[PDB]
Amino acid sequence: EINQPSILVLKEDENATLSCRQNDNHDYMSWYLQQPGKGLQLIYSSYGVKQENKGDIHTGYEAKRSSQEVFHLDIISAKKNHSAIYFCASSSYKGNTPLNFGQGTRLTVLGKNSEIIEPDVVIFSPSKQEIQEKKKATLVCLASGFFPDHLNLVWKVNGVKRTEGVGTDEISTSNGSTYSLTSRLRISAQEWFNPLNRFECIANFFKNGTQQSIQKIIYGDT
Amino acid sequence: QVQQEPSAETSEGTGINITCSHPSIQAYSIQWYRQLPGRGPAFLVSAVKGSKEVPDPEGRLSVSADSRSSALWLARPRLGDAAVYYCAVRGSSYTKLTFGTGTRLSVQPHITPSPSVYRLTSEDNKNLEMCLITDYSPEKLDLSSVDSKTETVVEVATSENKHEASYLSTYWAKKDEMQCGAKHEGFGILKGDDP
Repeated sequence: EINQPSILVLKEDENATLSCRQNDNHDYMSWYLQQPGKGLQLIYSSYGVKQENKGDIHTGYEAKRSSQEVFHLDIISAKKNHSAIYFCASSSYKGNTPLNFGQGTRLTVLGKNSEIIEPDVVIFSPSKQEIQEKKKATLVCLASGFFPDHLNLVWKVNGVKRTEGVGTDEISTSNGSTYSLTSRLRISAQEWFNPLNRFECIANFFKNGTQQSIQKIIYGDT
Repeated sequence: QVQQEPSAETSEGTGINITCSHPSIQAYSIQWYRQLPGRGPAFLVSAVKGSKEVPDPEGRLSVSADSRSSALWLARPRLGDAAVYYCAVRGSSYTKLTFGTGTRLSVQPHITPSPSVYRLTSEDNKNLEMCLITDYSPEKLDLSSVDSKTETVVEVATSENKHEASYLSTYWAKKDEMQCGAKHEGFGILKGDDP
């Protein structure tokens, strides 16, 4: 249940707070930094309410354990060097006790000139030849045109989160000045040939200080 | 300080060893985590010495006699075990946990190839085409003439085989400037047509 923001985009020199919330009555909480090929590095930890400990890479950060449930990470004068995936973690106490991690916050620090561009989102009609030859339909959802590089793409089938048969690119493809991201949902022909089945690709991103989504739908055939 | 190989690869059902070396740290305790796509690191096993069985993913953790290294053995990796595996060591009961750089495990399902290529269109952007390459063998597919392609593996629930696995590659471009093809060992020239 440990909660932390999904995506955050900041401008240069901006201040911002990432707040982690846990419902396990854990005394230990912590904030970790993940950057490509730099493992997981402790930014700030807390052994209890209103107790904080600097990590090795704390320069540029402050933190406040406002209560047992909540541990704030403050970003001071946001810099390109801040861009990372941030993980909050908790445990009953420190010392050889498993840490419970959140799903992670992807933070991007932008130049005070660059704007955030929402993606264009299309679903491609599946190939009738593939359906005949392979008895399967591959639905390709493409998100393109967006900036910065981080964006989440998920599928829902008839209002329900779908993971079976989904392959989503882990990393965005740089196309000139913008990025794109692709997700494929491959389903059986029987599941495709139902005009009631609602196949929904959702792109979640961050724009204008808030989290936004674009939803694209394609229905099955008769 | 805590070193791991950046990546590892194995075929489904073929066990693989993931090492972790920390010569400058004589571990008081060793833990291993794995980070699945769209998730944060998740606890797998912890030990102070010797070898310890791992429930999920099935295998065994072995700590070196001098406690300056360990190894996570996955006995039966499946596609769902593809993740970034982290070791984390503690020099003392009371001191800091230090994480390794993480090893990105890739698990290749067994596949019977039947490479096919297809062109797709979308009603929302009619001046765009998507090239789909399916049911191929990754080491035999040639997509040399494209940099902007991406690849994945998915499982589909069919009649005869509860979950068959298949590779998929895609690349897209403005319709006019799109040429959907590939070359695949033992299948010659692959080219896409339309309805």
